[PDB]
Amino acid sequence: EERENEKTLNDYYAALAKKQA
Amino acid sequence: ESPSLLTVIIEIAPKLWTTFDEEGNEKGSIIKVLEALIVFLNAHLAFNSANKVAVIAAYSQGIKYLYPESTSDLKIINSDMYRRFRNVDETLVEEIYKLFELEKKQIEQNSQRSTLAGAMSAGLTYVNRISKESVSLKSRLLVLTCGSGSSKDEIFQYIPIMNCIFSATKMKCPIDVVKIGGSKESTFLQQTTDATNGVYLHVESTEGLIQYLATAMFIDPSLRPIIVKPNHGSVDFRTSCYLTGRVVAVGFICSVCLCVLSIIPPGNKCPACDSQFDEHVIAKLKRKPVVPR
Amino acid sequence: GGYAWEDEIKRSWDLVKVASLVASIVEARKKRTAKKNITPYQRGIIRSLILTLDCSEAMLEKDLRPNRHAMIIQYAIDFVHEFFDQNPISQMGIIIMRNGLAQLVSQVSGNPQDHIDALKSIRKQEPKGNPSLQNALEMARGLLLPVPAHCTREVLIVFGSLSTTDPGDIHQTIDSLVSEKIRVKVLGLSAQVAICKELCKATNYGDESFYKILLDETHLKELFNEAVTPLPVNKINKGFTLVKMGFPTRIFEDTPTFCSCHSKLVYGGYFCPNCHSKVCSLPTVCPCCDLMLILSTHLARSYHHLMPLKTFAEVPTTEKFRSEDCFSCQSRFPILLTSSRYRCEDCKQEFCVDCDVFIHEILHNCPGCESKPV
Amino acid sequence: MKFYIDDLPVLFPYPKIYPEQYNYMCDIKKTLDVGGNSILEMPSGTGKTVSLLSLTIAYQMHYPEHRKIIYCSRTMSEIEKALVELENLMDYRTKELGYQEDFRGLGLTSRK
Amino acid sequence: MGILDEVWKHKLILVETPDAQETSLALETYRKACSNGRGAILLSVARGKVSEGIDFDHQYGRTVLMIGIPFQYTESRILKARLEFMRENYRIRENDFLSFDAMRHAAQCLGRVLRGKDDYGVMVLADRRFSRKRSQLPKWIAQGLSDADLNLSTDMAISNTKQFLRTMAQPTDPKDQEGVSVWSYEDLIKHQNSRK
Amino acid sequence: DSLSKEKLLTNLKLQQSLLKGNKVLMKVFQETVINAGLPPSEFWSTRIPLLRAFALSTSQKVGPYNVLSTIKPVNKVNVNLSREKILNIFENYPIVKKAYTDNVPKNFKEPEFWARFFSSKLFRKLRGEKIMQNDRGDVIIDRYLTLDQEFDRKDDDMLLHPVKKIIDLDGNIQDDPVVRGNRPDFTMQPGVDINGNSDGTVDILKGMNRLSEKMIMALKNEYNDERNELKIDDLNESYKTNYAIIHLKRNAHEKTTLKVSNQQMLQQLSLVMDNLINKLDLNQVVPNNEVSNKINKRVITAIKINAKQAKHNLEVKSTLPIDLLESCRMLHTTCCEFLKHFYIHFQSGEQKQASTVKKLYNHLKDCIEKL
Ligand SMILES: [Zn+2]
Ligand SMILES: [Zn+2]
Ligand SMILES: [Zn+2]
Ligand SMILES: [Zn+2]
Ligand SMILES: [Zn+2]
Repeated sequence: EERENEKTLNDYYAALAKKQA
Repeated sequence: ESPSLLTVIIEIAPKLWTTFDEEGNEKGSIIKVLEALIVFLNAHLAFNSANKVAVIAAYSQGIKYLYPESTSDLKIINSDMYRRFRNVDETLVEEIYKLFELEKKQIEQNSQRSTLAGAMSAGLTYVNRISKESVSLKSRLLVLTCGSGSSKDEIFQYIPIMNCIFSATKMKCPIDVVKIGGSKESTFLQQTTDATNGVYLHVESTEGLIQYLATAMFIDPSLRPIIVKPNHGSVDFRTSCYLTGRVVAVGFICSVCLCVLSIIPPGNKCPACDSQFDEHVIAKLKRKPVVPR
Repeated sequence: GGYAWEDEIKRSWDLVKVASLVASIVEARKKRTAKKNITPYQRGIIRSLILTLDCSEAMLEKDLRPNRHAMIIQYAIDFVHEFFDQNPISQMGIIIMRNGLAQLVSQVSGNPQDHIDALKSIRKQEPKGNPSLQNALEMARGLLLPVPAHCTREVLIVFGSLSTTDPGDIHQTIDSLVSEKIRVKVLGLSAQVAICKELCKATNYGDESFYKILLDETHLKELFNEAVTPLPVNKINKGFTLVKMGFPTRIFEDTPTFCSCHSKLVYGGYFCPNCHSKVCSLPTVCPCCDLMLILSTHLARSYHHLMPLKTFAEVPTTEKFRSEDCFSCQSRFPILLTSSRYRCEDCKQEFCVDCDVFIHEILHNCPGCESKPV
Repeated sequence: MKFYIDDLPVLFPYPKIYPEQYNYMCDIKKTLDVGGNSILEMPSGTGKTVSLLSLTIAYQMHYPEHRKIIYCSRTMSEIEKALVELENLMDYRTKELGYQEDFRGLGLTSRK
Repeated sequence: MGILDEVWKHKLILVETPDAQETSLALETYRKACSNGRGAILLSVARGKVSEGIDFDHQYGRTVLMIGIPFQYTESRILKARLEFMRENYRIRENDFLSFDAMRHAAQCLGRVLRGKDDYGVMVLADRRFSRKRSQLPKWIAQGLSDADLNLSTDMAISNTKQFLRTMAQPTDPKDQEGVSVWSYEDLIKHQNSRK
Repeated sequence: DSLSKEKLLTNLKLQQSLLKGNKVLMKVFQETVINAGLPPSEFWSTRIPLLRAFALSTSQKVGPYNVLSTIKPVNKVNVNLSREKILNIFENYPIVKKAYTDNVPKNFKEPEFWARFFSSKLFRKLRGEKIMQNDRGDVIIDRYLTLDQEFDRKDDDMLLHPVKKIIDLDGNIQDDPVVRGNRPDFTMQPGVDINGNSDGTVDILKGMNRLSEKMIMALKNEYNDERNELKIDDLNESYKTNYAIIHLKRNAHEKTTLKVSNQQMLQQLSLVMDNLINKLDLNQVVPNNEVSNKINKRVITAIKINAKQAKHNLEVKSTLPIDLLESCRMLHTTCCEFLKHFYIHFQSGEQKQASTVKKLYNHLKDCIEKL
């Protein structure tokens, strides 16, 4: 489902921001 | 369904045909091809009563229209056959008589290059004339080429043929090639047939040529989509290099003249248009693949 | 102070009351003079055009049947079909101007079908708002940024309004375009626009012939058609180089296989000679090695642009003639005192009026020249 | 260009010339030679200031009298336009003649 | 009445003002709008500061709208006295001078739109009284004024303007003007020889 | 600016923006990065044009235009407003924004402000309407009438600058500072009323003039000449093209992987000459029934091959199940994604990116194991 794919993307992008930061 | 026009581009020349006889054991094989053509044209005329026929002969010193004869007779065919058939065959054979006599007189003349390009271009012009003059006619081209003779240089033949391919494709005029000779494949003529929905055939033996003509090159334009062509070869649509002369799979082409080059030209300059390439940019191509140190 | 009634009656019937072959030729003779000036100008065969179309309130006028928007879009579809036919190895992009904004409707690509679909969809929406050349030019500038230096960056703009509303300074955008070497052609609809003339002039090395205004629907088709041919390059603008591209070999497989470009199952495809990946159609850049793949036919389509056939000059009736029939089609020349023979100086062979148009428009090789042996 | 009148060489600052300018220039020279006043009306679409300066300035530089020139306008803005046209001619004459001849041209306005 | 609202859509509105500096600023803005393709419309007085030397060549001036004959104020003591003086001394009729005074200002504004022979524009005189003033215009303006244009309507004039503007945008044929409107050095020598 | 390769790759917000809506790109990104491990920076290296296209969509704005004039109120009367128009009003007028930010929301709501604003005399003054003392207006908005006057003087100084002497009308009236003549009639002067003060119609003329000046000036934002203007271009030499000509020499080597004498052609030509004149038999063309079978046998051999090829010449129908087919498509797509990036740096020609080639090689090996 798109909603699940969005959440993992948001978590993944949140991890990216956490990782980069 | 509708009348169709058949234009046969027969390439007749003693140099091309004499070599064919010498290599083989058949003497005067041109008669067998000529006899087959007469019946083939009659077969085309028998398909419909409203279809026309045109024959162009590419002799050593130029081209000539065998049929229809210009407004500007010996007995070679029986007079008891169908009137329309004889009206074409008798003129066709008579022009062959005159053409050979003209060629015989200029036998000592130096035939520098073949004239197949002109005949194919001439045939297309005739096809255009009939289509617009009469109004709703289909067209087709048939090339009878004798490739037994060792050609001098075929490179000049490339440009005229490619231009003819586009014109035939635009006018919906499929062109079929029948080749009699040693070489199995012709990289240019075979390419012409595939790019124009034509039929390419190669026969080593002149005898029994009518079976091929009536079974392979007899597909009229009306029923082209519903008949699978009998061609067996495959075409790569590749062109030879300008210096090495070999077929290039991956290479370089000039930005200005579109000349294919397998390798970087000597002197860092184009060999066809005398254009100087940037030293830095050509060095980019020369760089080798990246690998870990 | 008598009115027009008392003066007289119009008497419309009074108005109407109750060499020619030479006239038909001299017009033909004069028209041949215009096309006599042909030289092998250098042309950029590889092109990158960004088609900008105006879709604004001014495009709702009824000047062109049915309206400007429908006809321009209709001609746009025709332009794409003709452009890619004669420029196989080029790429096109489509932009439209709506509500004072530039809308991208087609990315730069070598697939004609994709552009046709976008144009057809645009045919439905009703145009409105104000145009913005600066928004369109800025978007066109960006779209042409990822283009090789050997390609010719061009922008064809179809402008219909007499005024332009822009957020910034248009002159700065014009200067940037000149710096980026982009060339702009404008096809106006109603009248000359001062900014458009400057854009077409300063952007084309001062040439003022790239800003055209139509006079009827027939002329508009001619204007669109003229843009298909490659635009000659300037002498001092040198970008000569070698471009690495390969010639793939067609295959015929028994079972379908995934395509490396669309990730879709397709029966047959062309194998790249550098990475063996298969591509559905040509000419396209290989999706893996970024190597352009083309056939020998595509290159041959542009030879006539580099070696144009020299014009055919009329022959005066004073001199005698060689043959009574056309060399290529043996069409008897009418006697008519004037001559219809057209001769090629290279081979000195008579050609009829019918072939001469056909030889220089459909074909690109003189039938007589090829037959002639050196 | 550099064309000739009956006896006066005049250097036009453009390669081309309108038929009206030549006729206008010819009439002005005749008025100066015969002496008196004249009223010449020329269309606004043809260069008038350049034609006047070209002939008049050539007239003084050639004839021994070396008569000065007085140019009268209706506003200060026209003074600058004439001076810019005046500068155009002298620059062309300097390039064609190979030297800057002794010539002084100034505009006069208020202190403001 | 809301008429200005429609004009604002297509062109910026610049208006002459009594202050000279403000009017100069308006001219700069008016020229800038024309140059950048935004389009501008300038409202000025036929007997004002703009008409006395400011020219609108090429893009700046493409249409001149003369709203009425720029007649002076008839009920003026200064003008009436001058008219009587001219009538008695120079035998100039009062009506003739008034027409001459107004026409010269109208023509003055008309001639500020052409610089070279490649410049074009449309000059419309909007008043019932201009119809009989064709002979009073400058010769080069009267020649271009056709008989059919002596009395037109707003709709008819607009149609001619659209057609005229479209024609002027086409590329001029050089051969039509090689030696009939512009002369080279050789052409001038031909003129001198033929006359002599 | 935010339209170059470097900034676009580093702009996280934009990358998440289009990827949020773009489904097809989302599917590949999730497979090829979340689980495969492809670095995000490399993934968008080949998709730079996609990032630029989305940014340009929201990175452009319409040009300035007169907005209050378009607002037509058209007993009850309704007027339609939109957020885009609301922003335009603030941009074209700072006084309205000044009274909006400091009031909304502190005392009352936004809808009342605009209804309050329109009914006020401030809206009439900005729109160019001649203020009528009879109109009551609004008490709150009228407090800014004096403030708007200060901005007008500030705007005048903002627009005031030296003007070129070519179109300097101030100098024309100052050409002679001692001109003494009859004063112009009242028709050539600003209108006045009985009391003698200005009628006010001059103010609206300046207001519209000021609006045009501000709009043109806003265009020239942060984002010798007279010599050419007075030149007569028509009299100058016509522009001459400087196109380069090219001549193509045609001489290439032949393709690389018994000659008959002159008399032989004459001899053979005579044989056909005699064979043709004496008689011609078309009936001999029929085969002998021994070669026709061979001819037919080989012709069909091509027909069968061609028929098989042509019987299978939107997506073609498949036999695999949907679940397996979808997984296979994803595996093909992710492997292709790695191939492209590998070749970009493998064929880059710069040794600086050697580490990437080794890393990109690892995933390709995993693809073989995964396949
Ligand atoms: Zn080259
Ligand atoms: Zn695909
Ligand atoms: Zn590849
Ligand atoms: Zn012909
Ligand atoms: Zn020729």
